[PDB]
Amino acid sequence: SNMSLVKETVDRLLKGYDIRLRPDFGGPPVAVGMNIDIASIDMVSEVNMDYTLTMYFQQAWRDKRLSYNVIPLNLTLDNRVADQLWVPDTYFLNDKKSFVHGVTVKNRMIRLHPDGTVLYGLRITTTAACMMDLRRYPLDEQNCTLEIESYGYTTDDIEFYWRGDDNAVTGVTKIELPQFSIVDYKLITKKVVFSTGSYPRLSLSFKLKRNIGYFILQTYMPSILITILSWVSFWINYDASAARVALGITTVLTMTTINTHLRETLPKIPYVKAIDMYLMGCFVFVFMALLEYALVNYIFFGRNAIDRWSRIFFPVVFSFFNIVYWLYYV
Amino acid sequence: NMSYVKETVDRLLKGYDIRLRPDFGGPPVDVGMRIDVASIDMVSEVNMDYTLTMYFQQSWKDKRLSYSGIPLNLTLDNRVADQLWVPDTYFLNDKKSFVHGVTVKNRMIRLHPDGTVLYGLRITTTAACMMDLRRYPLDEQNCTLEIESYGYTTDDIEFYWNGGEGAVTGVNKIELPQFSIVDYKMVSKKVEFTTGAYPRLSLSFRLKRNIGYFILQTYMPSTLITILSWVSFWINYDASAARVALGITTVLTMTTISTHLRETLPKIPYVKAIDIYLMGCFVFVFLALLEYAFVNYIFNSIDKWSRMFFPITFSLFNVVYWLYY
Amino acid sequence: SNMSYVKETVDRLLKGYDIRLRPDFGGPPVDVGMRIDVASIDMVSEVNMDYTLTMYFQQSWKDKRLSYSGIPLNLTLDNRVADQLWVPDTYFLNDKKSFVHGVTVKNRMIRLHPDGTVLYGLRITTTAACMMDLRRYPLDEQNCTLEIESYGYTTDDIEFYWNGGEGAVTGVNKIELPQFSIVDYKMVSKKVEFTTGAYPRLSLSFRLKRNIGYFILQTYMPSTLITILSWVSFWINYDASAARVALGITTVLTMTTISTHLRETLPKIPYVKAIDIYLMGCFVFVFLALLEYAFVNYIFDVNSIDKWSRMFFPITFSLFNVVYWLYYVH
Amino acid sequence: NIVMTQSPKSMSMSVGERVTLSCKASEYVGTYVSWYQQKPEQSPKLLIYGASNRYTGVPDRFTGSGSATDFTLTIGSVQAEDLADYHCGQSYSYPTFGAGTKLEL
Amino acid sequence: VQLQQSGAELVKPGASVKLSCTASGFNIKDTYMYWVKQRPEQGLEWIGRIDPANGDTKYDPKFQGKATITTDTFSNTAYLQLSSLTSEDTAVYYCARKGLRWAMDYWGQGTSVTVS
Amino acid sequence: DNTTVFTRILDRLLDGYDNRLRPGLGERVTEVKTDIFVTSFGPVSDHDMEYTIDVFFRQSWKDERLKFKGPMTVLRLNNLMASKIWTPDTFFHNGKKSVAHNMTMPNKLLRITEDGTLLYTMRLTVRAECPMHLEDFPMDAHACPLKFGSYAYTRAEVVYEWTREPARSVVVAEDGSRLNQYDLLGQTVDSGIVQSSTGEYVVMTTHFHLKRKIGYFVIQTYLPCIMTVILSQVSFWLNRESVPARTVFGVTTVLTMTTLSISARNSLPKVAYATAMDWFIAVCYAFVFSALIEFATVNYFTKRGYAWDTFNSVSKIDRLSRIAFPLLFGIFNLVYWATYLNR
Amino acid sequence: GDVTVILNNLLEGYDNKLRPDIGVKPTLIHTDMYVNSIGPVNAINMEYTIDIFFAQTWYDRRLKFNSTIKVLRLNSNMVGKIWIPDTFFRNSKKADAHWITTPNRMLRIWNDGRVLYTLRLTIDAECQLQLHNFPMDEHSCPLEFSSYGYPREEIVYQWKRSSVEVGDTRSWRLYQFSFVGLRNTTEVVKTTSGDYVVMSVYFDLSRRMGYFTIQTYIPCTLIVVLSWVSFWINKDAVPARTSLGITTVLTMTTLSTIARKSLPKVSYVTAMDLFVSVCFIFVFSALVEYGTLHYFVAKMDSYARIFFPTAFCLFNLVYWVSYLY
Ligand SMILES: CCCCCCCC(=O)OC[C@H](COP(=O)(O)O[C@@H]1[C@H](O)[C@H](O)[C@@H](OP(=O)(O)O)[C@H](OP(=O)(O)O)[C@H]1O)OC(=O)CCCCCCC
Ligand SMILES: *[C@@H]1O[C@H](CO)[C@@H](O[C@@H]2O[C@H](CO)[C@@H](O[C@@H]3O[C@H](CO)[C@@H](O)[C@H](O)[C@@H]3O)[C@H](O)[C@H]2NC(C)=O)[C@H](O)[C@H]1NC(C)=O
Ligand SMILES: *[C@@H]1O[C@H](CO)[C@@H](O[C@@H]2O[C@H](CO)[C@@H](O)[C@H](O)[C@H]2NC(C)=O)[C@H](O)[C@H]1NC(C)=O
Ligand SMILES: *[C@@H]1O[C@H](CO)[C@@H](O)[C@H](O)[C@H]1NC(C)=O
Ligand SMILES: *[C@@H]1O[C@H](CO)[C@@H](O)[C@H](O)[C@H]1NC(C)=O
Ligand SMILES: *[C@@H]1O[C@H](CO)[C@@H](O)[C@H](O)[C@H]1NC(C)=O
Ligand SMILES: *[C@@H]1O[C@H](CO)[C@@H](O)[C@H](O)[C@H]1NC(C)=O
Repeated sequence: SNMSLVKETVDRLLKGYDIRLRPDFGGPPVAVGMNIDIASIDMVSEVNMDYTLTMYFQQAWRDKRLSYNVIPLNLTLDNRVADQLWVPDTYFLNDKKSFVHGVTVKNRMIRLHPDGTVLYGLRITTTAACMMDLRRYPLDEQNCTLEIESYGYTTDDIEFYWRGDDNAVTGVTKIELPQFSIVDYKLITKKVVFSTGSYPRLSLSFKLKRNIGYFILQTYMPSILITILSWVSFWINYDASAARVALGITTVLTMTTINTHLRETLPKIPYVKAIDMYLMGCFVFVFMALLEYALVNYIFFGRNAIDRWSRIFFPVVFSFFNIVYWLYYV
Repeated sequence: NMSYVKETVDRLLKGYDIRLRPDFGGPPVDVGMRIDVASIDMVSEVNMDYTLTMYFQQSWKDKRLSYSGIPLNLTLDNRVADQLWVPDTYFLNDKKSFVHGVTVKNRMIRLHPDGTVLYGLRITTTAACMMDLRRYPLDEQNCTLEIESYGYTTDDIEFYWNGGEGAVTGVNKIELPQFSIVDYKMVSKKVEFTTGAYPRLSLSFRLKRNIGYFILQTYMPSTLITILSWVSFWINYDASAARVALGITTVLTMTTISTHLRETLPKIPYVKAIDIYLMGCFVFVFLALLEYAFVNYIFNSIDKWSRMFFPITFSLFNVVYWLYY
Repeated sequence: SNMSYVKETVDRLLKGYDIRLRPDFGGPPVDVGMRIDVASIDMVSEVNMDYTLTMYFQQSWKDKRLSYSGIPLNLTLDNRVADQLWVPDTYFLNDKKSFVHGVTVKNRMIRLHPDGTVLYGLRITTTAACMMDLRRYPLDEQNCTLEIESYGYTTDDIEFYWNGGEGAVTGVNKIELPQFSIVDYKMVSKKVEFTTGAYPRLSLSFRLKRNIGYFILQTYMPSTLITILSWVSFWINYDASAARVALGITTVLTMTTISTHLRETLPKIPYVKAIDIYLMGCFVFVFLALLEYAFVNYIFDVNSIDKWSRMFFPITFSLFNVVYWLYYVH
Repeated sequence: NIVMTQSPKSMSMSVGERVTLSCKASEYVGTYVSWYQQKPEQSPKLLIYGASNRYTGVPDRFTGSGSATDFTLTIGSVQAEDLADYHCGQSYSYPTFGAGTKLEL
Repeated sequence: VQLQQSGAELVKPGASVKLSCTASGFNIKDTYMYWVKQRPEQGLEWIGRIDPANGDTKYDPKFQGKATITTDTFSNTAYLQLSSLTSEDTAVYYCARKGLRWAMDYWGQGTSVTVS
Repeated sequence: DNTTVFTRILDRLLDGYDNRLRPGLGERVTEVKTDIFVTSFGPVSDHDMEYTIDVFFRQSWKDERLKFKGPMTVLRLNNLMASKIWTPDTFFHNGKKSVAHNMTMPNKLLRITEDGTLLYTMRLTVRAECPMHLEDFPMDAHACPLKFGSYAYTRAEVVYEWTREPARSVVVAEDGSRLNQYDLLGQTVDSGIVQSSTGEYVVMTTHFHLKRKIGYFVIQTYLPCIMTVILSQVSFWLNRESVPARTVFGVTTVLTMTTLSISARNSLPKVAYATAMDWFIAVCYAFVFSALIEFATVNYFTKRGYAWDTFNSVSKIDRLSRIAFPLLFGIFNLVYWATYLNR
Repeated sequence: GDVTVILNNLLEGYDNKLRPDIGVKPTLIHTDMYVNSIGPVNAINMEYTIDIFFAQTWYDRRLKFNSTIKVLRLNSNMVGKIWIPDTFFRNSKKADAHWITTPNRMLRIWNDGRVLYTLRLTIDAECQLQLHNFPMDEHSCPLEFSSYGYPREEIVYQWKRSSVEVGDTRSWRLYQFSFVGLRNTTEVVKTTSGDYVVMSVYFDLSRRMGYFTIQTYIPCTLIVVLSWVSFWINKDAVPARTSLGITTVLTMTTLSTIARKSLPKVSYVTAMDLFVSVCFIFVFSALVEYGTLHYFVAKMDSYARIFFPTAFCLFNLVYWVSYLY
């Protein structure tokens, strides 16, 4: 019947097969087409400088040894025949850890075709490294990549290409990151040159922009708030030294406290960020607010006119500084 | 000459029953063993374990691996071990251990021409240590490492250290972030477990904790905040809000230091020596605050009686604490 | 020599042995006697509701196919013969993640008795989950269980039993617990009935009693001492306003700090524990202590109300401590 | 490149005493320094390689001593057949050499 | 382990000379080969390097253009060419083999080039 | 003849090949040629005294049992031929936990030329020990080593050498540098001989010279300390009488100094000695405590309880301290920043 | 011996690479699931944990036999030798079977070829949480599984009448959430590799607001009541009222930071954000009222005692009823 016509055919295909030799080994390079269906992008961790990506990684090439004629259907074998067929040695260069999911079996698929085309799919969760320029944080714009490359096959052995061009990579229109948002994704086909030869390379790269509302609420608004609270001491008269000094001290210490608290959620980065520049500017403002009362207590009690000029000075210059900061970084 | 070697390896490993130990029916086999300690890693006390890596080598006297051909050691690859009898030496206080497989599996085997095998791994062990925290941080630990056969009894296997005291090396060129190792000892045992008598070799390490991290992170901040609370006595009595703010903020941070001490410490039930010292100066600020409540109730000889009493009390407390530990 | 006999006897046992069938398949069920030698009950995590346990899990059963009459000893083979012999499918129900140690060789022990008694015994570290009804926290008493049952065989095919009544579990006495003090262990046999059939289950229960000491030094004494610190405010004269109101508000803010900085040592449990009842019973006293000064500042019945508060608060707090500590300590 | 300064240039002893020849470099050439001798109208012959590794056929009197930058060849109890032109050369990079030291009686 | 070369050559200045270095006992392609120049009563200097397996050559930054090195595995002989020869180019040329830990174990007998 | 020509060749090489034996066992050392292409120098954990490196570790040796004559000079085979032949068991001496990557297929390659020259490149992510000396922290420079060599074969059996010149044998990729706080100045290789109990081995050492950047600790620890000791130094500019106004200048500044000491100490492994940041923190703490005890000395000399717009007067101690304190702190700052910035 | 040759007759020419009836009909699979527990719903990572007894039943005509015994209760060894469906969970972040002490699988072959194969699994599946009404949020956490390689014309999945049975109703690690109801749907989705049959299990959970009332809401209300207390203090005590202002402001900033640490990494305003924002504005309206009172310096102090409690009593009585119904 049609069970020994699919058994003897598979046995004839797997008889004399050499897994150590690629298809067309002594000849032209074999073409591998790739499609990626992103399932999710889990954690874009700024501390560990990486992002976790789950995809349906599929490859398609043409092996003339795996050709059959008698059966008119697309054979879908079990996932354990992939250890008896040739597969490319595709590796991601910027990964840190990856695993094919193994519940309930290993998440991989071998599908043959009557013309010899082999479709090989994989459900891969990988943690690709992505270096981030955090200078404009938290109004930054990161470009995270994933570099797909062959390992042991020079460009005259394996040629990579995105199958079905810009429609090769799907699932990018969805993928809602908790704090980021996907703006644009690009596909690059190039060739890299190492010391052992030239190797083909495909590159999937997204441009991630950061949603600004949460970082405005939890960081920025207390800074302007503490600046206005430091300005509150201007309305108090000169003789109430303890109240004005305590207000200035509490403002500068909690600005320092939230400044030290905001650093530990971030790596030990060796440059000033936009948030650190804003906190430095507000720190200088609330420091000059306390030094204004120090000057007032030095002139009058030591040795109103200073005070009402400072009522004009500090809201206005801060608004000028707020205009400069929010227009340079946006 | 190549065929002289491969006719020997294919004769020794032919007719060799891997499931049977050397002299399974006769006398028990003796497994001499050395340890080359590479680097003692971190000593964590929140998980009560010390991470240790070493060059664990064993040496028994298998009889079927005898040849009268090649006059050399025949140092073979690490893939031979799989096709040969290996003792089942495990670690009792192990929590999670592994042997490195980079680039190839880190194993070594030398089949000496009489019967001697010198099997050796590179094992990184996270061994659990029985820590005693009665005197933290000026304490002293004795962390042990215990090796033992798992299936073979004293009738089937015996463990000995190969060189007398020269079987454990590499401890001088060691690195510790906090402790300072001073002693190590070899000792042999004969444990009595359900299945029967098993030989145990116990390797013990002595670790002495250094003080200098805690002497500036906790002890000097605790001491200098007591002097901060002692500025309260020199303030005049009529300044009411000036002295209680200097009084109560010295004990809120002392409560804060008390809370921000035990998250780096394990979930300990009893009292450490640091907690005695922290609570010793914790009631001294209460004695300062009760002094302010007493002098505000009267209103003033109380103000300068404290400066005749408080430097005496804390210095005597410092003498009886540091000399006791 | 004994070598020829022992290599020809262990190959007679393993010739024609069917690993896929349990011993005596066509007749009565096989009985498996087990013992547990507990090595170390490790950290009992209570924010993840699980206790880590390592032990020497030994099993014992009789196989009639492993009968030999040439060597009158315990045939102690290597641990790699276990992949060629029948093994019961004994698994732990409340397991979250368990593993057997493989250093240096896989920690397995076999012993072939001359009648057929196999003594297969493992060294397993189990992170078993425990049911915690923590409502009397921290003066509670838990019952952490361990359920040991078969998977693929019903009561008609396998029978689990303890080798000795209260002489099976050993090593529970001397143990390394960071917090709890184990007082009781109990062994119960059961017969659970799932959809696929009826399965035998051996239950091992442990009783853990929490130690009050860490909490009575870290929470209860700081709460009592901050109540006394807020009670210093009663003996101040009424003219000092900023002094007394700082003496009140620092105590209530640090009481709020202690209330917040204790929930990281607890899970996200919804109901109210005994420690939270005691902690909210001290928040109200500081709040009424400050509302007392609110009433005094409203009135200024000035010294008389203060003396009444001074002679009224310690009796009420002593009664509160008596009705709290008697209700839980037995 | 990397320069190799060889000191001293020309100095003569008697037969049977220790002498040291110093070699220095501009940067790190660590244990990659070869020492040769030059008999007149003869090919150069390797004395030691690495820093202190005696070549085959070399007697026990020749002994080197290496570091990151400073290198020293020591010839103890010299003879009348040990006179040559001694060259110090590095191989951490593309190789260079020194001027050479002369031994006479 | 034996290295042989040509004899002594004399040419007019501005001419070109090709000298050879043949070897016995080993194949050339496994290790590198070194050409050095020894001026009379002076020190040694390195001319160039050739890798016979890859055909890769490189030279001293004082000796490009006027000194090129070629190899021939089939004849088991490494070739060196000198062009635009000057009066200061008179020296003896040694052929060296890369050995253990980059030591130049075996050296040729040397070919003395002179001017006239 | 379409495909079986290479198959018959690969069956001819693997026949009679004992992979348990090194090539040239009782005749010659097995010369192994090695180079490293560092793709990404990963992050350096100061707390764990370790660093991560991602390499393309290459090896090359000479097996004469794999000679062949055929239509192709170089046979580029996959990973399955690597397990069926002899390979050197090179291990990293100071490695802690290194993971060979298998996604999607073991990242290995094997190229056999017709004369028997092999090339066996592996991709590895190596975590190695870097012993640190945090005495000049954070203006310190380390040399993180990477020692590798054979495990089973001694000096008389397998030796190691670099396949190119040692200056150009460890190549660092240009764009690949995942270093956050440090700065890779350059690589440095070394080849020595180690002696152990089992015998004498050949070890290859690679040092990476790292210099720590200063911007994070300047913007996070040094400058808040400078600002708070400036803040504690404006305490002298207020009125002598205002004791509740000037006691918070002692208290809050001392509390911020202590919590800054705690936060600075909680960013480094718990060593037994004191860093340069600890010395800066201790001197700043001495300055803020000196300000507080100077205010206490003024308050002892402060008579009466009112303010004059009446002979309360400004303190001479106060007037001298206004000049004495910031000048002395500037002198200490000049000494400290001149001592450590040129080492 | 009789059962041995029966099991040997089954695996004679059996091809495990091919599904049963590869070119005749779809391989109908009956699926069942028994849930031991639902783990802690991780809010920050948008995921939950389950522990099931995933059951599959199908037909295989090659496994038809004739014997005295009806079923063949076997172990996990013959699992790898017969054809197994390749079912995977489509919204699982990381799942793993349990292997201690044996691979936790079984296999029973009936006489007609009916094969039952169950396995114990732990799935850390992904649940999409939209926190627009936190903490009064109800969720429908999904659990979708399907074949990976076989399309809808090759194997067809189907519920076997019965469905997800929860266990003894007390074995949950659900801390805050309560299991409300279980839903079962089947589905057909189209991907790039064809169209597949997807079976989805929907669990409905409702959050209980205990921890967010004790930890966050009650202190946030009581600090505002403490700010309302500050009006009764007479206006001549300037540092007393400025301290009452500033300490309230600082502790509300600290509570806003702690609560934002407890948000599960959101990018939009939540209900708790509006709860903290109303009290946020309330504690500064009092402080700027005191500031303009001190600029004027008693009637506005008496006016402010009735504004804030009436405004809060209308605000909560509107807001809780509006955002709980
Ligand atoms: C670290 C601090 C060490 C302090 C050591 C302090 C050592 C010490 O005892 O000093 C005494 C004196 C105090 O100066 P200060 O101005 O604070 O005290 C005034 C002084 O006592 C006058 O004599 C008083 O006038 P009278 O004639 O009595 O009516 C006057 O009373 P009144 O005007 O209020 O009515 C006091 O205020 O200070 C120095 O001479 C310079 C010290 C510079 C010290 C510089 C240290 C850097
Ligand atoms: C994220 O970063 C990657 C990496 O730089 C960006 O990829 C770059 O993409 C541009 C085009 O979008 C490439 O330019 C091309 O260069 C060739 C050179 O011959 C030229 O012929 C083409 O016409 C085109 O201009 C560029 O090579 C490529 N860079 C690399 C290293 O591959 C990418 O655009 C960034 N953004 C996003 C959203 O991915
Ligand atoms: C196997 O699947 C392929 C699709 O991957 C089928 O190819 C399609 O064939 C129809 C006509 O029968 C065309 O209209 C489609 O455009 C084809 N799709 C593609 C992507 O080429 C193929 O017919 C199937 N059957 C076999 C056994 O080859
Ligand atoms: C450590 O403990 C073991 C076991 O109690 C003991 O034998 C040994 O002497 C102790 N001390 C040292 C130096 O290890
Ligand atoms: C723990 O609970 C189980 C469940 O019923 C019970 O059988 C056992 O006796 C309990 N353990 C005790 C009370 O020690
Ligand atoms: C690569 O290593 C992982 C981890 O052990 C393993 O699961 C996988 O099977 C390995 N790859 C191959 C092709 O064996
Ligand atoms: C879903 O489950 C319910 C309860 O078990 C059942 O009544 C219903 O038929 C199921 N739906 C199906 C099988 O489609």
